[PDB]
Amino acid sequence: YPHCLQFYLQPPSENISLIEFENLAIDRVKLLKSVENLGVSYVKGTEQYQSKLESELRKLKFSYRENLEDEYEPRRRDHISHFILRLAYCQSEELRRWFIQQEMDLLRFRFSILPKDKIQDFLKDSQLQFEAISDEEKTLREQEIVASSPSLSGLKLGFESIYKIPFADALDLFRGRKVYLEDGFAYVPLKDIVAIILNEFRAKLSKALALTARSLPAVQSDERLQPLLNHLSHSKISLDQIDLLSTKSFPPCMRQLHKALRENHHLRHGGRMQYGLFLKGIGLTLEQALQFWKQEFIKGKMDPDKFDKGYSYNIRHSFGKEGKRTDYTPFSCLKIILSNPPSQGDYHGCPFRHSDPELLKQKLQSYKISPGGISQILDLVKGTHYQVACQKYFEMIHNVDDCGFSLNHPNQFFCESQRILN
Amino acid sequence: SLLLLKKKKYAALVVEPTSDGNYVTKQELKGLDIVRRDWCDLAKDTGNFVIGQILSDQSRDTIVENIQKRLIEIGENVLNGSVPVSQFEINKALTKDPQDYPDKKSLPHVHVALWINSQGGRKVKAGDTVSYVICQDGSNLTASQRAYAPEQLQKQDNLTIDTQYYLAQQIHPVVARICEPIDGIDAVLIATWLGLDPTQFRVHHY
Amino acid sequence: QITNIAGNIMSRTLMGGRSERNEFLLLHAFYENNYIVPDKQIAAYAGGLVLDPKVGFYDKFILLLDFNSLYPSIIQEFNICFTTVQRVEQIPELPDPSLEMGILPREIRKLVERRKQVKQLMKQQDLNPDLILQYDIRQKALKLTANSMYGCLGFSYSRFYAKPLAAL
DNA sequence: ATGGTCGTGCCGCCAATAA
Ligand SMILES: Nc1ncnc2c1ncn2[C@H]1C[C@H](O)[C@@H](COP(=O)(O)OP(=O)(O)OP(=O)(O)O)O1
Ligand code: SF4
Ligand SMILES: [Mg+2]
Ligand SMILES: [Mg+2]
Repeated sequence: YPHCLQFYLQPPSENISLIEFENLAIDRVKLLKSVENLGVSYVKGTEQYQSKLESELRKLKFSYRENLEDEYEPRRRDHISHFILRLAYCQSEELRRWFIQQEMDLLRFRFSILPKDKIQDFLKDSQLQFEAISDEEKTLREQEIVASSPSLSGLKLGFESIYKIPFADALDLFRGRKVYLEDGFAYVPLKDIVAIILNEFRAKLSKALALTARSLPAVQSDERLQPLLNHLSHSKISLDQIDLLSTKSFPPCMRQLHKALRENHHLRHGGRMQYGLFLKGIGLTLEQALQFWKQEFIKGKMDPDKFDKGYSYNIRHSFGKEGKRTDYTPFSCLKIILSNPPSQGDYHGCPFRHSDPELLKQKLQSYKISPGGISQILDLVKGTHYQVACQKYFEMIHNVDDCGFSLNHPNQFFCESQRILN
Repeated sequence: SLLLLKKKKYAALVVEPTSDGNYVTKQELKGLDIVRRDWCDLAKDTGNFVIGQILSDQSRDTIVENIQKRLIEIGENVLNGSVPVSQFEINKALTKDPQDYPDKKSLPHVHVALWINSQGGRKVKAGDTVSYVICQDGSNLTASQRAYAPEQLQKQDNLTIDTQYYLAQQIHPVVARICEPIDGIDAVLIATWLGLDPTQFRVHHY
Repeated sequence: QITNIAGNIMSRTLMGGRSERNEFLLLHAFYENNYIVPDKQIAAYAGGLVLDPKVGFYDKFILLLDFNSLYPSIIQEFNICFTTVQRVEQIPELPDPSLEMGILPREIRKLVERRKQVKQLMKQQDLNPDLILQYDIRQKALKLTANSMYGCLGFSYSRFYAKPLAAL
């Protein structure tokens, strides 16, 4: 009922539309990502931090200060959002800690904004069994508490209330002889109760995350939820334009390989070698090549250790930095046509040869190729004239009558394309 | 009933007659990972339980549920720490003298052998066996370079048992190789049951 | 018992090793029949065949048929011996069946017969549980002694090295 | 100081030839 901060238990039972299902997940992801920026760029006590975080919480329709009754909608929004996001960030151990840290930070912020006097009811509304002490009891034990106080300076027992807790729940405190124990009950200042509340929330959150992961295969059976569970961590020459080149200058084979890497977040050995050598051919160095491959493989939900000890050696050797130290030339188009035929699960090879016309037709169609050009390319392919067909593809996508060169190497394709484009 | 895995690898029940047409059954193994000395006792016991369940006369439905329950219990108990230290030992025999190994860095058992020679008493020579356990050191080296002696764990303080290694490289491979010919069980299912991350083993396509 | 079978010194028996026992056994066998032995010194051939299995689970009954003392039986059957088989990676041809038995099969027959004698005692009813294990160890040791005679034929440092015999 | 056949876990190494 205090919908402005809530220990997340009792999963909901309402039903919602799928559009709202995706909107809640994306909004929660956005807010939780911005919590990272606010916690990194600033410090935990400035007024600007509070102002920015509360303004963003207002922007995305999320619950804040309890003084205005019926904000039932933000309560429902947050309640559904946490549980929907529990399914995604429970897979990899690099994401569970990221979820827990920022959710604890958000709960700390929400706790710091409770005015002064609605805290007591909340403690009973979260199954915590805590208590307060009256003024006469505070005066009775004033000297005892201030003597039992931590390195906190001064004897002045301020207006901050003192809370009464079972001793077993204050393990982190009485171990260091920093609180007062009487009749099996610990007395704590209001400052230190935040630590125990967050520490007790963390264990329950981790237990809930673990118990959801092992019963999550049953939920993957639904075909409508696959994009959500796998794309919440999805998304001279530099790194930040290669995608554009995929549409503009790459030949169909290497464009297909780039699309495969973008979508599946993995590639087989033949595609790896071919694309890596071409990508060296365009001009990349070792550092950004390693950056590119590791960035494309981490999105496959694998930690950097596996990539570093598995693929880094081959990637480095491709450029000639280990072994005989031999630098290699990108594959000639003839070997792409004739060597290492593709199989199931593989995307390498020449599309104009290995792909059947019943697939090559829509492969041309998806690339905005004119139907007359499509028919001409199909006729050329049927005649086993592949290079001239690839040249015709280049002319059609470049809007020129004749290219002016003989093509035998995809790097030549890229260089000729960039000669006129740039 | 016979489970044949590969060449020189099969488990079976042998029929022993007693009298008047009555016969008992005795479990026998040939070539499995449970009969070798280079695997921890934990993985061998789990594999023995799985073999005993598969070769039983029960319906094929009940055995999968029993395996799931037992694997969940193992996954909880390993992280809980209720299993004694002595069941985390791996025993390997030495062929040449420990000082003669050129690849001493990359082999765990010889690494333990040089230590036990260099500080201890009785010197281990060719033909002797060495027991080693993989523990957490915190220096961010590979698993094969983090071998420690059985007595090196109960004496020092900074070391603790590496549950990830024994749960993803000791238990999982044995039960994955055993249940290959049977249907309904796969590597990803065992990974989820044990509480591991499925992303490493097979997955991939979204 | 092993030292009384091979004829070597008893102290060498307790140190293990299977080449020395075979060396002395063949030395006694050849010296008894008025021969001259070679002087002391101052994978390599095709092995067994394993069939392609059919991986999986079987609920029905399965028979398993096994040969008794395969390689010694082959040696006794085809009269495989140093004297009877010509030699110089090539498989020699089988010898003529009219010629009498050689030195090797007569000596391996005794080991086979001793193992068969031990198994008959093992067959007896109402035996002490420790006695049955002792007899099992005895028959295993005799089986290894019988099967090491074939292995010594392919040891490059043996006094009686002969690759073609093992190949055959 | 017996022979051979089979599988499982760690490492390093290689292909390439337009312009
Ligand atoms: N340790 C060994 N050394 C050399 N050859 C061996 C050894 N073990 C087995 N062999 C060879 C020779 C044997 O004739 C053959 C088959 O052995 P195996 O099946 O164990 O027994 P076996 O056929 O000699 O009879 P048995 O069943 O009576 O023990 O393999
Ligand atoms: S002809 Fe050569 S460059 Fe063109 S798509 Fe085929 S492999 Fe690529
Ligand atoms: Mg690989
Ligand atoms: Mg046999």
